[PDB]
Amino acid sequence: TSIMAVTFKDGVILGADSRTTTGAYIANRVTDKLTRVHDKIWCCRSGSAADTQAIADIVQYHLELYTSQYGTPSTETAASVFKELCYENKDNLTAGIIVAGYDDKNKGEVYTIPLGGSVHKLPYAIAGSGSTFIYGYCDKNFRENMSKEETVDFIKHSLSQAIKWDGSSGGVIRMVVLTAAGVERLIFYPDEYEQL
Amino acid sequence: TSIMAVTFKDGVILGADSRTTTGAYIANRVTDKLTRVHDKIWCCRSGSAADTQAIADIVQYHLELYTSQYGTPSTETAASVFKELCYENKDNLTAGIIVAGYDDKNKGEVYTIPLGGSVHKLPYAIAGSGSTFIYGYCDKNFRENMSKEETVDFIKHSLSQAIKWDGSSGGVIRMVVLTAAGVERLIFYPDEYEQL
Amino acid sequence: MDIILGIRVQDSVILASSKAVTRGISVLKDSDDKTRQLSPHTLMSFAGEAGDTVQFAEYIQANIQLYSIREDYELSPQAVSSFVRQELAKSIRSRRPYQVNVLIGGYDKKKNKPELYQIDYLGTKVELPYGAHGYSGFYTFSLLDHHYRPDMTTEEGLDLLKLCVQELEKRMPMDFKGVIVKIVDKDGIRQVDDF
Amino acid sequence: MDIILGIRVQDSVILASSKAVTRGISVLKDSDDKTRQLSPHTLMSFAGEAGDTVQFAEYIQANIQLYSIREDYELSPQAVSSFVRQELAKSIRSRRPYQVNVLIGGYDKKKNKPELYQIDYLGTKVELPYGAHGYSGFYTFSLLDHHYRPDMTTEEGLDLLKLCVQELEKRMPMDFKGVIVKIVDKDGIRQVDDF
Amino acid sequence: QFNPYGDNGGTILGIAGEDFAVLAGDTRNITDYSINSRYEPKVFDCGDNIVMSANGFAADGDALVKRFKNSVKWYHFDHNDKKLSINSAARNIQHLLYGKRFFPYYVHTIIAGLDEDGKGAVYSFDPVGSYEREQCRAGGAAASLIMPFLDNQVNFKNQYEPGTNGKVKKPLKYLSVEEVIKLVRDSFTSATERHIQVGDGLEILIVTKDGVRKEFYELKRD
Amino acid sequence: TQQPIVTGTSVISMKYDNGVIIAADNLGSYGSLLRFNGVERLIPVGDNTVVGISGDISDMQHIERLLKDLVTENAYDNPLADAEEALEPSYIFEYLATVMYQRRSKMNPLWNAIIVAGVQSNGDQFLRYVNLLGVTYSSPTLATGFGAHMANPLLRKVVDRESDIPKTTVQVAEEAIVNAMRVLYYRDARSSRNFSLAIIDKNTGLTFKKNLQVENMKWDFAKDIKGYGTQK
Amino acid sequence: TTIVGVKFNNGVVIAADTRSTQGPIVADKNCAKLHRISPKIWCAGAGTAADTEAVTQLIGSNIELHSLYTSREPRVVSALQMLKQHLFKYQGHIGAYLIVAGVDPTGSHLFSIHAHGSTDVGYYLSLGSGSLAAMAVLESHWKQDLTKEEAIKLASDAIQAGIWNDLGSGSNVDVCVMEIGKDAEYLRNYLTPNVREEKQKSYKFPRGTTAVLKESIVNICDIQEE
Amino acid sequence: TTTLAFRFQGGIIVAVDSRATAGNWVASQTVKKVIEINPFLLGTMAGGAADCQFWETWLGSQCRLHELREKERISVAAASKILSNLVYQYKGAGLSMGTMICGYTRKEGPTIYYVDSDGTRLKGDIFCVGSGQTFAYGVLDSNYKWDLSVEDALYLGKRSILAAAHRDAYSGGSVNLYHVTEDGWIYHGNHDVGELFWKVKEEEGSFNNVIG
Amino acid sequence: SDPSSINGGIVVAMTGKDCVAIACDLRLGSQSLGVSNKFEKIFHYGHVFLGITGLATDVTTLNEMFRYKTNLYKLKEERAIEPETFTQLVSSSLYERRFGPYFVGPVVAGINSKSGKPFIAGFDLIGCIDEAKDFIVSGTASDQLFGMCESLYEPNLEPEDLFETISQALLNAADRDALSGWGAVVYIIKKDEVVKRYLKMRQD
Repeated sequence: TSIMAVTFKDGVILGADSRTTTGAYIANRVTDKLTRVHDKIWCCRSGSAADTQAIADIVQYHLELYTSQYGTPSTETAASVFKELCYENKDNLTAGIIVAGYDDKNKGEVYTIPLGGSVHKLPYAIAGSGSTFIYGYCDKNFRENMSKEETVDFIKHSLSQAIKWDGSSGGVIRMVVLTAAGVERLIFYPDEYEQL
Repeated sequence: TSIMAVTFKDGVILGADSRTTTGAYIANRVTDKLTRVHDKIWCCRSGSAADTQAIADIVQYHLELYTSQYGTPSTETAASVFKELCYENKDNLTAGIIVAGYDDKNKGEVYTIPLGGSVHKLPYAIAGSGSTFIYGYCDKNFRENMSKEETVDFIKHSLSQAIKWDGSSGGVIRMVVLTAAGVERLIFYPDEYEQL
Repeated sequence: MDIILGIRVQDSVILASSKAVTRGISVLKDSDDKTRQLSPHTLMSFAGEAGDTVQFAEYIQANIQLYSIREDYELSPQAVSSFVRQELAKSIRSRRPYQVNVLIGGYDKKKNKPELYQIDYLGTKVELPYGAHGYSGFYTFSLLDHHYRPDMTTEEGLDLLKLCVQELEKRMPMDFKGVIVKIVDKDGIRQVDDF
Repeated sequence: MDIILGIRVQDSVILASSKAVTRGISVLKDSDDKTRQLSPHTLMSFAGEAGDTVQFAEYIQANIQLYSIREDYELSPQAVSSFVRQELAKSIRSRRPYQVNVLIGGYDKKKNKPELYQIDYLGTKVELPYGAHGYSGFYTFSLLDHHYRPDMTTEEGLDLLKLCVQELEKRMPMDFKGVIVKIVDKDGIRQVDDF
Repeated sequence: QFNPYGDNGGTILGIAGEDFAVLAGDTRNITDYSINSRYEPKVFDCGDNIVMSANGFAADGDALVKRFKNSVKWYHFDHNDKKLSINSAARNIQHLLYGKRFFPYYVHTIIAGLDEDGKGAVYSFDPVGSYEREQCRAGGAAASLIMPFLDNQVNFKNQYEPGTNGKVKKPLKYLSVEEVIKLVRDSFTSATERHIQVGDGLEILIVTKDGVRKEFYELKRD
Repeated sequence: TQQPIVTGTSVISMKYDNGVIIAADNLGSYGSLLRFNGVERLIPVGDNTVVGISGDISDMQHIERLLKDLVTENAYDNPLADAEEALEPSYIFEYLATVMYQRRSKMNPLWNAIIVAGVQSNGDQFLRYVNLLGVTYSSPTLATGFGAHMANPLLRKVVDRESDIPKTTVQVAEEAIVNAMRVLYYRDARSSRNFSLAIIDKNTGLTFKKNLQVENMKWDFAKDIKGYGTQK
Repeated sequence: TTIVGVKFNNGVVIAADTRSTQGPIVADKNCAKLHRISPKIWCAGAGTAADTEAVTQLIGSNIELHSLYTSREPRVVSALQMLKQHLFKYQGHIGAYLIVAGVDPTGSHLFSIHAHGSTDVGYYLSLGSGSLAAMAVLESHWKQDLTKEEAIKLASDAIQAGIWNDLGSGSNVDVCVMEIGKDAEYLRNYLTPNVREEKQKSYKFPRGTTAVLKESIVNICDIQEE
Repeated sequence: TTTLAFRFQGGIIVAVDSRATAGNWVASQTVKKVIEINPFLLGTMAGGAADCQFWETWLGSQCRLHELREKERISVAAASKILSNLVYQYKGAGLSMGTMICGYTRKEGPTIYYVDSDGTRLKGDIFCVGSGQTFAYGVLDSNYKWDLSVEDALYLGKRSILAAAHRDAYSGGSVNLYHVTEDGWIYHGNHDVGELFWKVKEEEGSFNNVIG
Repeated sequence: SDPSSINGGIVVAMTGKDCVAIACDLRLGSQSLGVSNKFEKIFHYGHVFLGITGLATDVTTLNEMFRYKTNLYKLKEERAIEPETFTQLVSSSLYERRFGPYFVGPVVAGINSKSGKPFIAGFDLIGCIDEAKDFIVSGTASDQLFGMCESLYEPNLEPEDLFETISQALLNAADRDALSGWGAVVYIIKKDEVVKRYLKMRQD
């Protein structure tokens, strides 16, 4: 599994490889790891798959609760909610989570949660155990406040590279683009990402 | 400890990080990992230190005789002598050795020997515990048959990424240029490469 | 370590238990008692783990005698052995593992016959006319049944228990330092001195 | 088995060996000797872990018997004792440790003094007028020290050992089922019956 | 895996006088092979002529001392400000140990002080209950070192008058407060040279009738 | 029973005559991978203390929240709190000493090495250690983790004992912590070039210097090393 | 132990603390770890004390044999090389750690050799329990190319911080200064930074404070005819 | 630890040693190992030392409580059984025990019960508990009589502790005897093993492999 | 139990003024069974003394092995073994079984003939030359002796004053060690005559 989220000047694009592997056998090759947990906020899921599938819904229930009573949350606010669940049940659950959200005052934001749970604000995040081969690539070809058009190519190339250099990362590269136009999903087949 | 060896039109340039690690302590700051086994064939060492060291001298003894008795050795030839020792001592020694050398008739050749032992002709090799973060960077930015200056820059960048993302990489950036012109040492200090 | 033996005749239950208690690699005292009476016509010989024997035997002694007083009439052997199996059955699934095997040999007054039960540490009661537990039963299940006939008299069965003592002394490497014998009949429970 | 004893008197040396051999849960035989003569005025008693003990005894008997006929002279206890000590030490650095520990009593005919050597399985030779091994070594040291005098006749040495056997019998749980008691004297080696 | 123990060394020593008592201990703190502290007193005065040192693994030790001191405050509040006896302090400290018996505290505590009779006293603990009134007990890492010397020169053990061939054993000489200070110092000087967890300094509390005195002596520094 | 997942390594500190220095590299190392960059170990608490925290970044965050509620706790029910019952380093240390132990007793250790450095409002230099074994000790010079073994001797030249404090000044102490950093940068894998360095003085107040770079750089001796031992 | 080697311009200095520890007890107040491999090559030991002493003898013998045979000075590289094959042979089960340094006609050299048989060359090295306490000093205070005088100071200083920060390093500091093309100066007990303190009472008593049970003479020499 | 206790007509002799051993280190050579339950009951320490110290003092607080509550002296049987329940509750929790509660009362005679941590309560007349329990029985039986004088009974416990202490590695220090009468125990002092052993040698003619 | 320390015993050697003392406990144990009240740990070959603590089997086994080696010496070279020379013989012999070692703690003692000097040396289970001339101690109560000897020891003593210090150093160590406490012999070693003195000491 490989996941990222990369802030740009109009937003943040969340990205994922959608292989799920139970041992060296593939359980399902299409599972979408980018999950909605609020309208303008999505989270990317990696690690032990069951555990994050679980945590994500618990965060979902807090943040619909937050909205009715106290007005809409933010990316900072949402990351906190994961961080409690991860921290307290750390001894039980393993979960790596990239939290990206979109606001109209902070624009895109990306927060990363490692497996013990700590909150860190970064201008882009990479998480997985299939993301451990894009590090040298990602530091050079990231540039802050980049064009929308360049965001498509960056994540395309970076995850594509992840697919060649990790046998558990593969399949459709799916992307969820968060802007003040709502949420647009995108999808890139092996015939497109690999050649480019 | 990322080490690598990259072909180019006139030869092969072997690259190395001189960090030597026994856990979180750095055992010695500056130790080149590029250890000559012949005049025009040199080798790179990663994995367990002691094991590679042992093996290396045993290779020099075989190639001292090969010169003496049967005329010039080859890189191909040399890499086979690694493969023999590692494969028979697959249960006692762990050595990740990239063997590369410059022929005047085959040009530059790189044969990697993984930890179990095999031989794998490839344009490029990265091996060690520091190479497992630069896989993404290397494929995308590589093209066969660059000119030396451009060659230096690519190698330099990759090993500089490897120090940024692997804590068992560090010290000065060594390269040993194996060309028709001779053998040239190159050395680079952190002030220069952290930026680049 | 430790023996308990049982044989039932036509009017009595003869229960016997080893005199020795060995805690450590030293025999802790050579002559001891190691049977307690639940009711005036029901006898519980016991053997097993250290001091779980005592606590359990005292537990059961209180509780069977309690019912006896309330009804004003002692429980039968069928009921008493059964009670004890219930207790063991809880105890093996409980945080506190009792490891006590017992023999319940009583006189049923309402039926007018002895009844001899073997109740295991795991919690299984079966009526048996020659039972035992430990490694007592490893030598004497064969020996009894050979010389046993359905009919007996009390004089025969005591002498057959003496025969079984002798076998045990030769081929079992544990000493018992003698055995105690209490005879349980309709006329109560009495100590009878035997080797 | 578990019991081995040695008490050395004014003019003789006395050894006791277990009759019984426990194998498992069955004591397969209740009269069996765990002594062998090495020479006409040397008797070696042995005990330990079964399988090692039987063969070991016959090898030390072989070599010492061979030394005496070769040299037409019977080897002194002192020399004999030192030989068994040389085999032990080797074995603990060899493939299979022999877990045989010996008491070697002999009447040194040159010195015309009785001499008792205890040797433990590790291979530590120590001269003691006492000596036992095993966990039956732990009861009788205390009794022997209290009642021993520096010298006495063999008859009183027979009673004193018989005290030791009586004390062991009660407080040890294992069945050694009496002991074979031999006197090692200057006029040969004899067996003297004991209760 | 977590482990809730460590070691933090130091060595402590009680010597009971004839009218006074001392409780002394090096001020060195260690973990493995680094020195944590030159100077942390392990020997606290806790009031009422009772000095407590809980030496061993420090964490159980800091918690135990702080807990002892809070106990002394609550003796005064419930019991109308009266003197806590050295004998009664010893039993109390046993109760603290048993209080988390099941999660053992790795400390050898030595307390010292005067009775109601003015006689010296050193009370020494085994880490999870048991105590005895001793004349000398050394706790801590170099306890092995220091103890034989005390038996020889405080209770005069295995000594005899000259030339009587062990007929008449040495009588027990009156132990002075001055005498005792000399003695503690040479006991720790030898401990310093020959054990790698002692040195830096030594803090000797001197408990007398007239209150608690400190004297500090520095030791060689390894 | 927690295990460290991501960890900071090394906080170094020392005493000097008018106050203290606490300093540490900025890194959240995910084992062998140098995962996180710009992680900040040093948290100002009150304004007379900086508490530095190394160990599990996961436990660190949690300690940061407890520390913020201690500041907030002091404001609550006090007419003022900036010199009335103003927050001292010592109070903070004691609040932390208790909770690390309490947690140790429940067998879920806050996996940290912590140095509290500050100055009191009584003019007294404060510098003390607590860790995840719940061990405490006061010492004039401190260092945690790798840095205990490595860098703490070097500072112990500068101050051995507590009577060389008045002969050490603020420029000199500052110089010693940075040479101590240089050495952690060279010879420790989970030490970054990046570092922060805070000076709490009882007179100058808090100076928090961020994003300093290791300098006095020696690598020019490296071309004369040829081979591993035998090689021309 | 705590061990440094500092290459300097005109030779190499190798220094080591005198303390020897076997367990948490101190074995010897004074011991010498600068052992003589050859007359111009000296080394100090860390790890298992027993293994290190045997190795310097064993390899001591080999290098002396080669020196006589070829009739020339022993190279420091010959000693390194021999040592490595040997320690490797047993796969590093043998727990000898040595810092080997010396001077020969191909120059001054300073090597580190580990148990397993890995090798490193630096201009400043360490191994031991206090490798860390000395290593921090070597890096800071060192500069490229040193004077003989300055070299001596730094070597002992590094071991000095060793004594005060490392429990298992103590006592006197020994220094062996080998200048190129010139005999080794073994300078025993260069520095004392821990003496022995005086005893406040006197200890010793009149005879007959220890009782005797028997007294008897034993031979140790030949016997005569009379 | 070598503790042993034995009833005779004269009372109960409780004999204990005073050497607690950690391992290669000897922890103490002076330690009390009769925990004085109240004037009438004497307990002994073996097994876990810490356990034995605390709980036996605890049995003691219960003795006073029981005395108040009934206005009659506790029974020997009652004292043991309470301690037997108490330890049975905590079984297998780092609790270990090696006690004899010894008592002589004017309604049940001399009585000894050995209590163990595993809920054993066993009536006896001779017991031995410890690591040296093996050694204790030996001397003790062969010189025992139910008809034995008070002065000889004390003598008997003096020879037993010394015979065990010689041959046991963990036992020595001093010999502490106590003799419990109907009006309670009388302490018979501390006798250093060292000194005492030699006197016993001359008089009895025992210990012949000891030359002095 | 680790097998280096199962069977007890202690040795303690000191130097004096052109005399050496070496002394030992005579206790043989097996866990907690005392076996014999005599079992010298000091053995002597010519005019050199060797004490040996450790596991009882190797004590006897090397006693004899060392006797064997030193007797071949005497005869070949027409000279007695010397204490300085004998030190190296120990070290090499234990290291021949570096792997699988004899579990012993020797203490050499002896006065060199042609130097006049008191000499002492130690070893360990693999064997090393431990080389301080103050005193060397080894054995079960190693920790205990180490402390005691520092406290007592004053360098350079009169032979009968030397008798006082070491014997007292021993007696105390023995009593406060589990696996000691029975018997002792002290060897006060001069260049003329060597006195063996069995001590009247307290039993366990």
